[PDB]
Amino acid sequence: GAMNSSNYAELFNNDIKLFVDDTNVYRVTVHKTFEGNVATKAINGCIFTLNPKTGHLFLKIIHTSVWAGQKRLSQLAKWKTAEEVSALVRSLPKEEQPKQIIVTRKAMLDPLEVHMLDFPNIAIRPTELRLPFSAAMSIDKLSDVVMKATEPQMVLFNIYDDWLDRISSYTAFSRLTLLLRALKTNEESAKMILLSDPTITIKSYHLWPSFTDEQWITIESQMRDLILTEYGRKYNV
Amino acid sequence: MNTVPFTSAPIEVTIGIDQYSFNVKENQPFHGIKDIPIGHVHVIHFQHADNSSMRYGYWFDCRMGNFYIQYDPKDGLYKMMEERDGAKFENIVHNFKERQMMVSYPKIDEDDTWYNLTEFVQMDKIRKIVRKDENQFSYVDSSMTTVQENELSDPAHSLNYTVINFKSREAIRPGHEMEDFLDKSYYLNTVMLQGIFKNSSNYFGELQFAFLNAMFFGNYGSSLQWHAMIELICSSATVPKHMLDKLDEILYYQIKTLPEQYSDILLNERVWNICLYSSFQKNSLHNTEKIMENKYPELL
Ligand SMILES: Cc1ccc2c(c1)NC(=O)[C@]2(O)C(F)(F)F
Ligand SMILES: Cc1ccc2c(c1)NC(=O)[C@]2(O)C(F)(F)F
Repeated sequence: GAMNSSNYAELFNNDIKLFVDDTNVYRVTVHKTFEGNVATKAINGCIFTLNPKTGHLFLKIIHTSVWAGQKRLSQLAKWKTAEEVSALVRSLPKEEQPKQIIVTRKAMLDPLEVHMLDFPNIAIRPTELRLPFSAAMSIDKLSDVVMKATEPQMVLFNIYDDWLDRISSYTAFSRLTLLLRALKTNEESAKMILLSDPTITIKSYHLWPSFTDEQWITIESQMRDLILTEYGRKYNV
Repeated sequence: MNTVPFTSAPIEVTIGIDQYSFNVKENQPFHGIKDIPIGHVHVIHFQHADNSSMRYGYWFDCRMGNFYIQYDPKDGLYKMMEERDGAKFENIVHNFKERQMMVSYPKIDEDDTWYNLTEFVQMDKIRKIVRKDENQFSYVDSSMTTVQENELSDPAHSLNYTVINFKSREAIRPGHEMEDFLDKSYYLNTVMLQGIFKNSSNYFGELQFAFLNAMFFGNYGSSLQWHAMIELICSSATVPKHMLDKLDEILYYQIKTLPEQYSDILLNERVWNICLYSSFQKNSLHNTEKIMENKYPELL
């Protein structure tokens, strides 16, 4: 059934599983027309498909041409997501295919179930966790490849960089969710924390800076402060 | 006009014949039901006074044979039997009709209710849903499960309704996943009508039979089947116009007949609200929508 705080550590066992987040698939800017009506302009988006145990991220870039001439785009976007996830699964060797796919939004259940009818043994699950994957486009290198794309494209990343050399997947996911929650609550402040010190750089093959163990502790504390703050600045506490 | 005699009535029981019913007391001199209209299927059904658990009954058509009811004290129920010796059976029925020991099928002449609930129901199709080939009549009870419920356990005692499943490979063409799931016309018209049922008459017959088993026996799997067959039509953007008009009549008479006090368990809120107010056919069931709104506005 649904994934929640009670069955947290299942994410880090040895059964292959993927999270799928669709919140950045259909992205628009809203603007006024010369007549003073409102219109939208689509911009490129992405499906965020993540193995939480290994950090492998399958970033399927959704180019705005996929929406041309289509109606009911928010509904289409869920089905397009499920189509692309199903295509990804079929593209993997059998021993790499997931045993479970966890969707971050319940509205993805039926589209994904229908696209995966050929795979009756792959469980499609919702979750009660409020995961911050919508903030993936606040990671500069991910936003850059999405915005530069001129055609549909899949790009593979490891969202944990080399962290698993030193920490567990449980700790790695904890750090990722903390960083993304911070970026979601106050992007400018979070990015300042991450980059303020110019002596700590992002390797060309990495997404995040090359912090030492000690520096990650400071960073993580700064993010936990930011989130508690904004939670005051928001609710006045 | 045909007759279903009773050997005796040794246990107190409520007897139904189609939409009618009456109480028979323990050892009352009751010898059956006369004046049964020829041309329709019928159902004779039973609820014992001591154990309202298990409603049970028999679908039959008097054109197919001479049927009588005999109480079996070993199996503890009223059983339908067939007599192929015609001379012997008529001698008894007459003998009983003379002594006035039978209730008359009490059809009002104005009244087309039973025809309207069984218009497309045929014994031959009933006998394919309820498999017991040695008999010309079909037993159904409250507890019998459907082939689909068994997939999700005795197969001989099952209701073999046509399986409908909206999230199944049969319902969804590869490459039309979104199209086929949001508009079920393919599944209705090609898979089910052209492929399985052959025509809409057979589809409506199974739908009507499922409703009647849900209403008369409280058979839960039959209720599921009835709602699935409604939803499959209402969720299709492309439906023959004659089918929509007939479905409106079918459902109108079903809703009209439903006991007011059973609406809570026999009507699925989600399906009816979806069908009447959201589906492609939301504006195509005028008679059904009007009776539902005036009789069961709570459900909506
Ligand atoms: C699994 C797990 C437990 C506890 C936490 C995380 C992840 N991430 C966090 O920042 C934290 O909230 C905290 F504050 F305790 F560190
Ligand atoms: C009405 C009625 C009652 C009972 C019977 C028939 C018809 N036909 C039968 O063979 C019999 O079972 C029997 F044995 F008693 F004659």
